[PDB]
Amino acid sequence: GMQKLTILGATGSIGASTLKVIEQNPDKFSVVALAADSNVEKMQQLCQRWQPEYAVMANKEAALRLKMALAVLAPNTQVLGGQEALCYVATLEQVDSVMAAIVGAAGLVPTMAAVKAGKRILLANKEALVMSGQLFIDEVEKSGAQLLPVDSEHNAIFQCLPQTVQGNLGRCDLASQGVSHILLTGSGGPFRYTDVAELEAVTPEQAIAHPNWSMGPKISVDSATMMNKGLEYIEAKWLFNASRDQLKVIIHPQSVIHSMVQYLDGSVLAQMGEPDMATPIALTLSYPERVKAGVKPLDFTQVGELTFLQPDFERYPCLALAIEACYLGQHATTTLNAANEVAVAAFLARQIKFTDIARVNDSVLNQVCKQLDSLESLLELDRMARTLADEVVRERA
Amino acid sequence: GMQKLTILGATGSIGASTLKVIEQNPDKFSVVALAADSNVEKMQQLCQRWQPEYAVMANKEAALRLKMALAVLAPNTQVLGGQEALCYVATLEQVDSVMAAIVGAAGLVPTMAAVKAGKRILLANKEALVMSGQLFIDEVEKSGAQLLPVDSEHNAIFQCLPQTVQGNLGRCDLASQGVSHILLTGSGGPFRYTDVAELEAVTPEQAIAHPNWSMGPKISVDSATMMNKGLEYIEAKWLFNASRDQLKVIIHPQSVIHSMVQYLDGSVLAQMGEPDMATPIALTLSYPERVKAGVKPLDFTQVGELTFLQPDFERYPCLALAIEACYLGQHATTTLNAANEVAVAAFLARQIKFTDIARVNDSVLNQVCKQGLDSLESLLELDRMARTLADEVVRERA
Repeated sequence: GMQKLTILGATGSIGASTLKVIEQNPDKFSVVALAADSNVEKMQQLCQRWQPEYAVMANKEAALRLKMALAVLAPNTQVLGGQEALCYVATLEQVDSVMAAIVGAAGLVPTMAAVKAGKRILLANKEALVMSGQLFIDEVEKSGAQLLPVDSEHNAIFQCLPQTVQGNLGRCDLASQGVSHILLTGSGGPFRYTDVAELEAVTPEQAIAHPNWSMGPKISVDSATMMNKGLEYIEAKWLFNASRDQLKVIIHPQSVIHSMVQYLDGSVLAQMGEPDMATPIALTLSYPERVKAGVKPLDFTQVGELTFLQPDFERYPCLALAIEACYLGQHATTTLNAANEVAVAAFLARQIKFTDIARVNDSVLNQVCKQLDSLESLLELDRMARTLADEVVRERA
Repeated sequence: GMQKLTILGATGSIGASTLKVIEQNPDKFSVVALAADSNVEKMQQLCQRWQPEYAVMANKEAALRLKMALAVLAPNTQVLGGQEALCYVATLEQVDSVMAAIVGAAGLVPTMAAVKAGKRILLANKEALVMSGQLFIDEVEKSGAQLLPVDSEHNAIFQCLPQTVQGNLGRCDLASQGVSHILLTGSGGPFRYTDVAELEAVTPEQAIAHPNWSMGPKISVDSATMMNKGLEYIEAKWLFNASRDQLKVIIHPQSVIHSMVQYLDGSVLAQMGEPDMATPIALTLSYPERVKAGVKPLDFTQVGELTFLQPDFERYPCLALAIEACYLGQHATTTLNAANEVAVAAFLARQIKFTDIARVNDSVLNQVCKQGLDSLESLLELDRMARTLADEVVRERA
C-alpha cells in the first residue's frame, strides 16, 4: 500500500531531505501535494520533477506566478494560494501523512488542520508544542492523529523508547513502561568551555560559530545560550508526557549521540548516526518499518571521542528559564519564545550584549506571568510579549 | 503472575547477580530450585537464605554433604545429586524459567533438558551455541522454548533490535526488519595498543591483567587474544541468524557501550550502562517488561571519553580463526574451542609463548577440517579428538 504525502515547507532543507528519502523508495511513497512560502523558482523545479496533484504557495502573489510557470511544465498540477489552501492540502482524503515543516507561527494553523483530520503528522515545526503543546496533544487525542517527531533529539528519544510508548505519544506512562528518565543531549554551543566572565563581551561573529553545524543565525545563537535545548525540552515534555523527574539534559559536545533513555534495570539506550536529517525523517515516514534514506552507516573508525558534561546555569541561564516556563504552561512558553525571538534579533543587530538575551527573557517572562486558550489567543499573547520585549531591549541600550 | 525459577549454577557470580534481581522483586519471582557443582559451603548459605524446594549438587558426594548441612539450615529443602537431578529441576512442571549458568560441557545436557521442556532459557553457558548451535536452535524451534541471552554483548544487541526480531531469535530475518549490521563490541584486552612484534615475548603475568574487570585466568587470556570475542561472535551468529556481512567487531576500549545495531536508514542504537550483570539478567527475567535490578543509573560524570577502533587481525589472529570457524559450522567451532582450552592451559604453564596460542588453534583447526546427523555425544567425542591433537602440537612448540 502506497503512502500518500503532503509536504508543507517543501523548498527548505527538511523538504529536500524528505524528498531524498522518497526518491530512494519510489514503490513505497507518493507525493500528492507540495506547499511552500514565496520561493517560486525552487517550487517550479520541484513541481516539474515531482508532478504533484497540488502545489500551494502561502503567498497569493507567488501562487499566481507559479500557476503561470506550471501551466505547461506541470500541466496536471493545480496551483493554489494562501492559508486556506495549505489547510486544504493538509486535509485531503487520499493523504496519509503530512510533513509539517513550515516554520514559525504560520505553520500552526495548517499543522492543526492536519491534526483535526486525523493524519499522520511528521512534526518538524517547533511552535506547535512550544506555543501550544496542551492544545495539540488534546486535539491529537480527539482526532486519532499520530504524531511522529522529526527533530534529531526527539526522534532519537523515540527510537530509544519501547514500542508501547512509541504508539502512545502525548499520553504515555513512562514509569509503568520501565523508563526512569529521558536524557536530552546537546552540544553546549561555542561557549561550552569559555569562562562565564568572558560572555559579556561576546560578538555575533563568535556566537554563530557553531562547533558542529552551519545553521541560520537565530538558531545558532539559541544554541550558544542553550535556549535551543530549552525549547527542545519543552517539546519533549509534551511528546513524551514527562513529569519533572523524567527529563534531563546532558551536554555531549560531539553530537554523535543524539539522545538517550535510562531504563529501570540500569540499561541505557542511545541513538547515534551521521548528521543527516534524512535518517530521522525516514523513520517518521516508514514507522514501524525502516527504509533506505540515502545515508551511509556510521563509520566508527572516524567518529573520534565521545564525551559528556554537565551544564551549569551560570553559563546557560536561558535553559533554566525554559525548564521553568515548561512547567508553568502554554502562556509561559509562548511568552518566552516570543521574547527570545526579539532578544536574539536585538543581539544580532548589535543593540544588546550576549548576556542581555537572558535578561530580556527573564523580564518579559516575569511581567506577563505576574499579570480557554486557542491558537488565536496564543498568537495575541505572542504579539503582546513581542511588544514588552521591544520595550526591555530599548532600556538595555 | 509469579515467575518460578530454577537456577543452574547458583554459586558463581551469575547466580549471585540473578539472586540480587530476585531479592529486589519478591512479589514477581520465586526460587523453586538451586543447583551447583561441588561448592557446598556457598550452596548451604544460599539454601539457608532462600529455603528452596530443591537443592541439587552435580557431584553426588557433594550432595551428601549438603543434605547433612541442610538438616539444620534448611530443613524443608530436598537435596538431590547428579546429572539426572539437574535435568529434573530444569524440567519441573511448575518452573517457568531456567537460568542456565553451569559452565562448560557439563551444562549442555541440563540446558538441553530445559530446552526440550519448552522453558524460558536464560542462557549463560557459551558451549550450547559455540559447540552445538544448530542443534540448540533446532530444539528450541521444536519445543517452543524462548531463548534470552544473558551475556553482556548479546543482551545489548537484543535490546538494540526491534521487537519482531527479539521474539524470533535463531530464525530472524534481519535484512527484512531493516537491520544492516550488528556491531559486537569488546575492550581489545591488555595488548590493544601494543606493537604486533612485541607479542612473542608476552608473559602470563602481563596477559592476565584485563584493563576493565578481574576474572579467572583462562577467560582473561581469551580476552588478551580476543578469542573471547570470537566465541561471542559465534554465539551471536546463531542467536541472531547473522551472515558474516551482518556481524562486525569493533573495539571500544572503555566498555561502557556494550554493543550496537546499525539500521538501514543510518540509525544506530547502542546499549550502555554500569558494569553489573544484574542489568542484563533482569531483562532476561522480566522481558518484555522491565524491573529494578539493584543497579544505579549510568553516571555520565564518571564515564570519561568513549573511543572506537578497528581490530587488527595481525594482532588478534584468534579472532580471525573464530570468524572463519563460525561459517564452517559446528565441527569447526567445537574444534577451535577445544584446541583453545588446551593452548591456553599450555601458555599458563609456561610451556608455550603467547603467540603460539593462535598457532596451536590454527594447526588443530586445519587437521580436523581437511576431513549421522551431529549430537551432543558426537560433538563431545569431537571435542576429545581435538584436545588430543592440541596436546600434540603443544608438545611440538618448545
